[PDB]
Amino acid sequence: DMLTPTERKRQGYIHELIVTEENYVNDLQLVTEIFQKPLMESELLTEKEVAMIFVNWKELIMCNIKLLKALRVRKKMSGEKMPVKMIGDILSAQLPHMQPYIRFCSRQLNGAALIQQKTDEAPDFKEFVKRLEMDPRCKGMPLSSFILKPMQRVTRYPLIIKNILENTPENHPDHSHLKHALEKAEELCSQVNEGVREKENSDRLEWIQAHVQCEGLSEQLVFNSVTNCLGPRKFLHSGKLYKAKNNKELYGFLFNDFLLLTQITKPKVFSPKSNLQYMYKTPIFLNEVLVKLPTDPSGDFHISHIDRVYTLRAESINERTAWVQKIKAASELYIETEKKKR
Amino acid sequence: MQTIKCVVVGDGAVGKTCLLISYTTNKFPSEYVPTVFDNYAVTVMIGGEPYTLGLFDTAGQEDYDRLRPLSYPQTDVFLVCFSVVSPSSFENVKEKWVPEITHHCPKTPFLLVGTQIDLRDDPSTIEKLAKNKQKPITPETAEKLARDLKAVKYVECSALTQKGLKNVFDEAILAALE
Repeated sequence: DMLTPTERKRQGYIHELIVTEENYVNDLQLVTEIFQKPLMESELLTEKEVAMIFVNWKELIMCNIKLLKALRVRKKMSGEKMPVKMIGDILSAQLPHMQPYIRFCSRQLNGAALIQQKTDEAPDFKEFVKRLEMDPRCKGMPLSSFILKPMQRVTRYPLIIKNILENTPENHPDHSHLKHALEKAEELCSQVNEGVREKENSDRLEWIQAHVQCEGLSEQLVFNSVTNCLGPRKFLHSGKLYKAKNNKELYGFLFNDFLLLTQITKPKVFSPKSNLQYMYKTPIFLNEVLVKLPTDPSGDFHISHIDRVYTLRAESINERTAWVQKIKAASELYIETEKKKR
Repeated sequence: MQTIKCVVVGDGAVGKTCLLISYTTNKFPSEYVPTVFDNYAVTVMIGGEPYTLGLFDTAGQEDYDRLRPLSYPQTDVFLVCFSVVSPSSFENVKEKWVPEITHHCPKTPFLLVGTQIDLRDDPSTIEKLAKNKQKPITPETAEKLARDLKAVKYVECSALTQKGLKNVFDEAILAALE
């Protein structure tokens, strides 16, 4: 060996990379064997529901088995009790094949909620799942905990690679590859993080699309689609809000291209529990709106819509300055982006 | 019996991973601190009764706002960690960590967990903080923040030494039972 504290730390972290990859891939395959197949054959869930829980678990398995095999080949090549000289080239080449994690993590939460809902609304489901978990290979952890491993794995590669890199000197043949791998691993986490954000936004828009009455607009509002010139519509904010003038009872939703005012029609912001709201006037687009407050005498929260004016009152100091903040920011960004047409 | 889900959160480098590994393996990793702690279930005896603890680490998730909450559902207790030797991690407790777990798990109790206490008396550590006009966090200062943020309580431990380690998790269990 003749390894210095630093050289030994390097090998140790490379050893940990490999052992944790073995345990990870082992756990991925365990889930398919003891949870996925039994649940699909159970007739407790529709194909749609099983897929909502496991999404593309199969792709994750294929993807990591390819990484493990390459790690094992390099380990064997390295030698019995010999130090692995290079590992970064494998990581650097493999990380880009991990796009499947974006889809999985962006949809897993809705799978967890489904499991929970089924667990509570049905004694059969809860019991069956407990029985599947009794397999000693689960080591006492439930299904919902294994579903977390893919996100945990991607968010951990940067950590492992970083520890390996920090104990790898500048002129070592593995230094550049590890610097590259670290970057790929970080970009990957970032893409998975954004994919989750983009999917949450898409789900919020789909919700609204089925709970807001947009009666006759001569165009039929499709919330989850692209805006005129800002890209896909993005949900920005909502929280009720009545006019200090006229009457009250108005719930509004702010998007990147327009502010929607509606009315809570009765016989929870978001949730599988029904609720309907009717649109107010015409959606007010941010490219033709103004926002000023009336704290310092100059008002009477004010919002101007080319040849109209809406006095609107919030609920708190935190929410008032909130709509102002967002409406103004979103509006100005719309302005700029628009100043690039014709 | 009932398996208590306990999630460890707080800034990166406050030693969350290390204290989990130290607690479950019974020895501080002399070699070189692992970066990975896989979900782990352990039965622990408390006051004559055995309980099952489900441990979850969050290292690596700190800078990804949409990934972190994915570990939160069904949590029975949170351990909000900060290194008593890192002022910034202590400040993040009230600016970042508590606001977040309160938002996602309103009815879920949490303990404020002081970390790396073995370093609080380390001359070299005291000296480097001093160059930044900073000092280590005192249990008094932590206990105050614990009351303000409405934590079930404050506890301290050292992964290296194991001082207060067992207790931290005994309290986590006790707090979840309430």
